[PDB]
Amino acid sequence: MGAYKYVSELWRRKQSDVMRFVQRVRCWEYRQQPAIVRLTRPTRPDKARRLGYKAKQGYVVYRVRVRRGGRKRPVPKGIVYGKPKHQGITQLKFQRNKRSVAEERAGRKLGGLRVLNSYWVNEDSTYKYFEIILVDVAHSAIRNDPRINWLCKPVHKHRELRGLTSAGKKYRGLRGKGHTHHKARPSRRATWKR
Amino acid sequence: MVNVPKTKKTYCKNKECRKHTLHKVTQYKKGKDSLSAQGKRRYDRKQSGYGGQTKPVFHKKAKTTKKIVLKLQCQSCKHYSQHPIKRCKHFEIGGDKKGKGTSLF
Amino acid sequence: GTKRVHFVRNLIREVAGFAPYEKRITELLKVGKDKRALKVAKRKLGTHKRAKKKREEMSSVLRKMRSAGGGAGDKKK
Amino acid sequence: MTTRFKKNRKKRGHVSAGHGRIGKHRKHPGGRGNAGGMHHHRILFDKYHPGYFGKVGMRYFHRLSNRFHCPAVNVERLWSMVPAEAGAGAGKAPVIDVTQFGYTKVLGKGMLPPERPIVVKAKLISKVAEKKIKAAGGAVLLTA
Amino acid sequence: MGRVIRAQRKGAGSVFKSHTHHRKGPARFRSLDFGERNGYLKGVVTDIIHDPGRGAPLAKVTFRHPFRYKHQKELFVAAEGMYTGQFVYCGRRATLSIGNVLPIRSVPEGAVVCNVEHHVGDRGVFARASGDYAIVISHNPDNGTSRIKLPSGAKKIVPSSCRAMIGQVAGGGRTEKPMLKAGNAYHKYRVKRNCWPKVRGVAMNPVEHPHGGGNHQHIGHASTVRRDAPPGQKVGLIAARRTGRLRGQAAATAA
RNA sequence: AGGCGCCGUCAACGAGUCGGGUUGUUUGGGAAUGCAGCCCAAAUCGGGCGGUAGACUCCGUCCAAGGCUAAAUACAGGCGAG
RNA sequence: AACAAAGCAUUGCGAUGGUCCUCGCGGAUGCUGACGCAAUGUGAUUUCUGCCCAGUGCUCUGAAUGUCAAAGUGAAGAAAUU
RNA sequence: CAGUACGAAUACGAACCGUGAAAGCGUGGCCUAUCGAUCCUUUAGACUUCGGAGUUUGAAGCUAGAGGUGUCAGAAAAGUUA
Repeated sequence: MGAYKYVSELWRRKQSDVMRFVQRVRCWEYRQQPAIVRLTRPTRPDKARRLGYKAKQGYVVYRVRVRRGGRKRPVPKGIVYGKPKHQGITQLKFQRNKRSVAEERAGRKLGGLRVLNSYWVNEDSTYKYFEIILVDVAHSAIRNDPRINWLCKPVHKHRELRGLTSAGKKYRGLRGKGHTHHKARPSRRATWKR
Repeated sequence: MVNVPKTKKTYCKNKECRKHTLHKVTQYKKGKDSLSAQGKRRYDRKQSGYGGQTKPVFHKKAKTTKKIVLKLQCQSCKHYSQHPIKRCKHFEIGGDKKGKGTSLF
Repeated sequence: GTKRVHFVRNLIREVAGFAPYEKRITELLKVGKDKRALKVAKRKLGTHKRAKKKREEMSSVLRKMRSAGGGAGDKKK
Repeated sequence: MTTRFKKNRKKRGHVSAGHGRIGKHRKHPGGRGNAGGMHHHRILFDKYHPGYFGKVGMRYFHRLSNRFHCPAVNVERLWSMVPAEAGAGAGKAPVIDVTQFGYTKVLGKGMLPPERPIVVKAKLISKVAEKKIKAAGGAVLLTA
Repeated sequence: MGRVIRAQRKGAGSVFKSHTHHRKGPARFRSLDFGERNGYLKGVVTDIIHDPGRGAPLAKVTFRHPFRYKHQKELFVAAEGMYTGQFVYCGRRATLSIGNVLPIRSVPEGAVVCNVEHHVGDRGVFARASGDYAIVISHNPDNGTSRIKLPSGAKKIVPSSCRAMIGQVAGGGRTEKPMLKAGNAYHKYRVKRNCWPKVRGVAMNPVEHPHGGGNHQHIGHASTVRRDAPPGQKVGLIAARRTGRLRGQAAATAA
């Protein structure tokens, strides 16, 4: 279909044509703006329009800024204390992805709202940038819309945190189905190790 | 150390002759590589940088003492054999020649 | 006359056709980026070399937005 | 002596293969392979048990040969045939019958001892180079 | 391995710090509005007050000029010869008199200066401590560079826009005379950032230092220790160029 | 509006994704589990999978980078009872 | 008789100091500046402090020759592997 | 080693040669017997095998010999504590 295809086609090509110029220029902004930024426009309406975007009250879009690299593990210079299969500080990298951390940060600050989904809005050389959709549960317009009232249900509070986001399903291995998928579905704690 | 001719006559093991013919002697090493082996189990199993059981490369090691260390390669068929245990060191070869007898000079 | 010799939009179209034919075949030997060097390298190396270097930059792409949108349009009729 | 870890003996079944000795089957590699995937099963029964249960097998029709002497498709006499890839007839101990056995594989000294007038029959899947040429026809049975 | 060697204790902590509250105030050189041939910054020294944070004196200067923002004040670094009732001039057409501050460009070559900037408007870095001074060797009308020799003898290339004060710092010769009470050393330590008294490394038992241990006291290993060495290891003569008394010079130093 | 039959035909099909390397973690998962991190990087009748990698017709299956969704399972038990 | 001490030596440090704490921000350096700060040796005075750079440590210059990783790069080559 | 492995011997047969007149002798050193598993790697020979077909590449493997273990029936490996 429509106009939404072109910007989607652009954003493939982060490095090329108009998109490397315009988004490297918006990083002059992105470095300046905080690790909470609420904005009133999605940067990608295409991938808003395909992760759940309707303009309608209770909807916010927000940019989150997350550091690049792994994780560094306490205590350095009072170090463990244990045998070296378990010594690791920068060597280990989190097995949550940088996208999920952004989901957590966002849902903590906007505590009355619940993360729907999220997307990628670039990286420079130490920050990785995401824009995240959080959707009010508590207001009538979300409730009287049957495309987005499934979020309202009390079971769905703090869903980013319990890994029920799309990002949270993907790092949990739930992308496949079949062969393989056998240690991920229904849960990484699932059999209790019986 | 040893005179061993590089060029000898011997029986074949192999099933295309299964009789006696001329054979060529050579000392052998290569190693592998392209990685499917122990080398892989190590690459993966590093696992905190641990070479671990990739060392039995040491003790500081040393006692010296072998067996014959050969492959004798046919110069008339390409089928050709390695030999069984008895006790050498060290080993000389070159193209032989000879421990020549006899000397007046 | 020159460039190339010769023709113009059909020649852009041959080159534009040769480029997925070069690209799908790199994709069917993985990566992309080293095979895009190898698939080009294991070959004569002139017209393809310049054409490959621009696709490994930045690139085309307003024109790419123009051609893909027409092909998408004309495979959506 | 005891703490059952000084006279006991020892704790876990080791010192047993390495350096003390007896027991398990011990010191392993050795073949390993094929995986859990392209694997078993071929169901196999010797022709003497179909000869047990010829006379009492009165769900299998007798035909050209006398009433004891039955055509019987062995695929529909073998328990756990349906989860097996194929049903094979093995050749041990006599046949004293004038049978006609249908199989998905048969031994060469599996036809030969019941040569005693027989028709030994391949099912279509015995080949197994037979034409599932998109088409139609033959099938494998299904049951618990 | 060991209990932590004192050199990590620098680290952070109330014991390693100076009494920073006690220090008298910031003595930054007033970034001139503009002009300054006499008196859009005119000062009178009214007082000369000791600085505990460096042990040499400041001169209390007022400084009274207007605008809004206007900024004025306060206790500028003393030079030798500054007295109550002397005029201080701070800027580009200040008189070349001891105690006045102006950019190096305005200073005549061969004049001893103190409180010299690294970078323009940082207000003044080099030549600070008691009786020290930089010497401005070269300028020329140097659009590009003013060459100054710091008290160690290193020749530093600085932007001519860097301001300095004419004269050498007050309190010279402080170093000459011996403390001659342990107690004099003690109070002098209390004021500054330092854990004193210091026990020798050799004196301790092994856990406390690389030097420690051994029936008789002695450094078990060679004293001079690695640039590569980590903190805790790096003690003694760190990466020493030479040792023992003979055959060197002062630092020479190229550009 | 929905269904069936006939008629052509087809678009809501989701990009730093698929994919490769560098370094790790984890897994029964082995060249072949799943995930993290740095670098690179497609196509759009085209693509993805089938337990190492590369031609074909295909064969056989399936359309990711989106979502929701009742019931059945658990509860070394707040709360009621045997 | 041990430690400290004042006194005597080497060494690192040109500032966003080197050095200590810290993932980091930052801090401690220092709101100080080589007559200063750290790191160390020895230990009032008085007379003095010889010879050794082979080993070990450390440091210097290396625009040139044997060794010296990865990547990008070249060769065989469908890859990759050498 | 009285039943326990590698080793070693004491003989054969099968294949295959020599010398020798040949009968025979010749299964390493006058005799009394003179050393190394296990993964891996190495090669040898032929053959087996890696999950739609089809085709190259390697892999996996049987059987046998050589590369470390003298802590010699098989650990990857320095001291002090007053």
